[PDB]
Amino acid sequence: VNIEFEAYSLSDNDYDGIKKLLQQLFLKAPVNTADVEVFGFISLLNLTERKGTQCVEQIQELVLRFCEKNCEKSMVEQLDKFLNDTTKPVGLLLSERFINVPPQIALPMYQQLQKELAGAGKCYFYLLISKTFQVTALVSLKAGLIQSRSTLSDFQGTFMTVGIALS
Amino acid sequence: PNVLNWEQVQRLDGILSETIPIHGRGNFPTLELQPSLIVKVVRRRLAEKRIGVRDVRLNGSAASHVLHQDSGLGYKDLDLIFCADLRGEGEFQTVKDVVLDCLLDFLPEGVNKEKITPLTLKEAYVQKMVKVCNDSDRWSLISLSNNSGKNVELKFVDSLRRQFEFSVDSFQIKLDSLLLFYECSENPMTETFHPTIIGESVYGDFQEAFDHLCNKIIATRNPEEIRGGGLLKYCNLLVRGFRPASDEIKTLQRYMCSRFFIDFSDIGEQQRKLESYLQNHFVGLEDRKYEYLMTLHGVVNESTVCLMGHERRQTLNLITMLAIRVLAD
Repeated sequence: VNIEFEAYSLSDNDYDGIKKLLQQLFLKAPVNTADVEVFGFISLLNLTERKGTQCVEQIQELVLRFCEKNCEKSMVEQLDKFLNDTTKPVGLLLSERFINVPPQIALPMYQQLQKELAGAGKCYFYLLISKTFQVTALVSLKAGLIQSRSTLSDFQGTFMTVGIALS
Repeated sequence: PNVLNWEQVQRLDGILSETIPIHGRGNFPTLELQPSLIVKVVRRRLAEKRIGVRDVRLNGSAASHVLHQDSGLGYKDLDLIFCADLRGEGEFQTVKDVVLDCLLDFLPEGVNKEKITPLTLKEAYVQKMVKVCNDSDRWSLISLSNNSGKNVELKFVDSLRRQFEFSVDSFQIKLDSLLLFYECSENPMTETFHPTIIGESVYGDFQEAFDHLCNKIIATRNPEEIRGGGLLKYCNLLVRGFRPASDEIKTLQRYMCSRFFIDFSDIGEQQRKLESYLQNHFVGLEDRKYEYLMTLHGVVNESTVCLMGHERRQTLNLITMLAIRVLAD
């Protein structure tokens, strides 16, 4: 099972709105303590569980809806439901066991996901906006479902979500 | 039976020989692409990587446009479906690679191709990239961008559950006859010398679907793939002049209402999907914006026989307000 979505056609405020969407998600979870912009999360999932597959049905549906023609300004609103609707699998999975790691933890996780995504078992769910500048040279929204190698360092659990915030 | 006539073929040859501007971000030229060239070079370069391709086809509005100009659905976007059993070996990635190395060759002369990575081509010209390998579905997508609105989508489909919505978007027109014509003859296309091209429909018979597109008839099958947009899609045809055929829209016209309420339970949710739909489909068209909300109004009212008014009354009011706010401006 593989689902991968990339979009390089976001507007500056589409990015800026999603960044606010992700930031409230960071504030709502417990916080742990022990150029380019990147913000998002990497959620580990188990596909033999009802919760694992019930999430995929919503994730797969969101990507299908993102594949529509004039569906660009709706990205900010469709994501508002997606990750904040606790009456739904993905919005509920992000309210439970969401953890905020410092950037020294997040950068290794981002970089391995960037490696695992480039070259053709643990099901990972990621949503990742990114900006490259001052000005804005490119804005990218990547989000997908992949089965790969360990990005977590045994430090993450199943249905545990890890926050990404790189600046 | 399925063979396009000299008019329909002329329409097809025109849109596949158009030169479409494919704009690039930052320090990158604009790409001028002929859809027929994309089909050739992609299929040849794919073949050089021992990746097979069954056929190449045209989809949605452009297909409906070649069969009937007057339908009004319009030729706005070009959608090219490459039907290929991409079974294993990460063939979905080599497809991604081949398309990117075709984008490199289409570049204008005078570019130092050595600094151009595949990734820089991606970030320059690509607008969307989607890959789906879940259950029965195996398919990929590379949406090329154009600043002027046109959208040149390249779809690579092994298997896809639902390939249509209504009868008038179901047509798919094979292109292999047309491409072989250009290689074989130096002579141009005439009313007697034109290729034999076969139209097909992913919903039942081509003759049934063609008569619906010609008489402006809203018909569909397998409504279990309906969505909240299904109701909205239904009205978009109805206001463009399309009409139902009077054959048990009873459960259907309730399902679209039923599925639109479920998908959009909040009053705020409904007002945002409606406001978005109006501007993303009828920009500047405030006469068609009004007439849309009026058709959507009447459909929801007469079709939703649902006894409960929590969804009906509040939904019905959002349509009335927006119809007035559109009118009074």
